Formats: sequence, C-alpha cells, structure tokens
Amino acid sequence: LDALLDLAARHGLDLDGGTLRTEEIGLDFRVAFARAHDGGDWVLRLPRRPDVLERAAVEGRLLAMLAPHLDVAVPDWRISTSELIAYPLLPGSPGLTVEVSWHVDMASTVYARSLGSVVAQLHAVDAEAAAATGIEVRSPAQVRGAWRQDLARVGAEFEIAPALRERWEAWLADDGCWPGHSVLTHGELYPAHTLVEDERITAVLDWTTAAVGDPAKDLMFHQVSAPSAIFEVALQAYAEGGGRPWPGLARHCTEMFSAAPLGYGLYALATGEAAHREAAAAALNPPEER
Ligand SMILES: [Cl-]
Repeated sequence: LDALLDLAARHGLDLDGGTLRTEEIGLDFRVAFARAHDGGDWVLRLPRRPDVLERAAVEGRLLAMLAPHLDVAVPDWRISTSELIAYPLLPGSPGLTVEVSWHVDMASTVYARSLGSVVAQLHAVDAEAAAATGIEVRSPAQVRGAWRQDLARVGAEFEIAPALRERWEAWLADDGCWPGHSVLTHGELYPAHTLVEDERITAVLDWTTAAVGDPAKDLMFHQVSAPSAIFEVALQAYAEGGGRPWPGLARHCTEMFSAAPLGYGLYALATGEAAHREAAAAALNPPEER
C-alpha cells in the first residue's frame, strides 16, 4: 500500500497518504485516486502486466495530439513509465457506474446535443496525423470487409444461430448502412467514459480503443439507448459541427449493436478462458425460449 506512494514519489509526485483511494477491480490497470500536498487531484494507472504498455504507448501519443483539437478535457499524462501513468483528475462525474447506476438519462436533449458536438470535433481531426500515432487505420472498404472477416473467424470456431447470421449477412450486403468515409474514432464511446457536469460532457476517458474507421462507432450506443428523436438531436449537432452522417446510419448502429456476439467470439479466441467462450457460444447460439 505505501509502496504506491514510494512509486509515486520516485516519479516526483508526493501524494497524501490519507486521501489515497484504490480502484482494484480493473483488468489492464489498477487505478488509484489521490490528492497531492499541493491539493491537486491525481489518477494513478498502474499497469498490471507488460502487455498493456503498447496500447498505453499509442494512447499517450494520441492524447498529445488530441488536446488542442477538442473543447472537452482529455487525460493530460504528465507521468508515463513502465510502472505508472499519472494524470490530473478530470472534472465531472461519469454518466454510468457498475450495481448498474446511471447518472444521465439517455433521453436527455442536453446530453445528446453535447455528444454530437464532441463526436463531430473528434471526427473533424486530420486522420493521417492521427494515423502517425500508431492506431489501427481502416478505409471504408476495410471497415466493411473487417466484419466480413470477423464473421468468418467466429463462424469457424463457434456455431452461430441462423437468425443472427442471416441478419448480419443482410446487414453486410445493404450498401445503405455503410459509411463512405473514415474518421478518427474513440472506439468505445458510452457514458462510462463520458464525464458530465449538468448533463454536458466535460471530459472523455480511456482512448485505448482509438482508431481510424467507421464514424458510426462513437454514435452507436446513443442510437441504441436513446429515443429516436433524441438521437437526431445528436445527429443535428453532429452535422452542424462538421460531421457527415449518411441516411442509413441509425439502422447501421442498431445492426452493429446486434453483432456484439461476434465481438464476444473474437474476445474468447484471444483470451482462451473456457468461461469466456462459454458465454460467446451462448450469445452466438441462443437456446430455445421456454
Ligand atoms: Cl520506462
């Protein structure tokens, strides 16, 4: 426990012991919240394994370019080592906690107007400069072919219900759903990474999943959660800020969300734990309703 403060002190950040709090449940990083002697709030990301350092390396280079381009705050890494990532605690409360406690209702026009503005600014940023950070880059042809390749990989290792496959086969063949341009995307945009103050976004956490690809990636969860008119509030703010949404985008987000079992299937293959393919096989092949 006190080794954390020696670890923090070794990197020139003397924190108060009594104010230190742990958030141990995290997979990649064990997260700690602290107050310094100066009064500043600090977030400690302690890498659990060496595997997490590569995406943390790409993230730091992506955050260094990103801060000037967004109105909302983004983690300002001031310490990035093999032992600790430390940035000042960003303002705002999360829109989501995990039991399951929400802090912003998805039917809020204020949050929808905020999301569409943040996403539009993120997507407006030059992709070639974003690519130099080392993130994944996929053209509009490659984002669509990726799902084609993902379906083949999962369908080769898991039995898949025809009701689900046929829906995704129909989703992959419908030209109207698919984007014609690629942008810089957050990759996992949902309220748990959206810090809010009076239902307005003030900072965006966690950019490990950032990549150049489908613009609908960062709008999907809102499309799936919010009422139809509320999602067009976000789309209106998205368009007025430079976003270029296509008519079949809302359907595309719903179809993409129904393909989450494909994501669980790819995860269980890289992970290998039998419980993680227990749930993937159950998602890709649901039993009979009784
Ligand atoms: Cl180092």
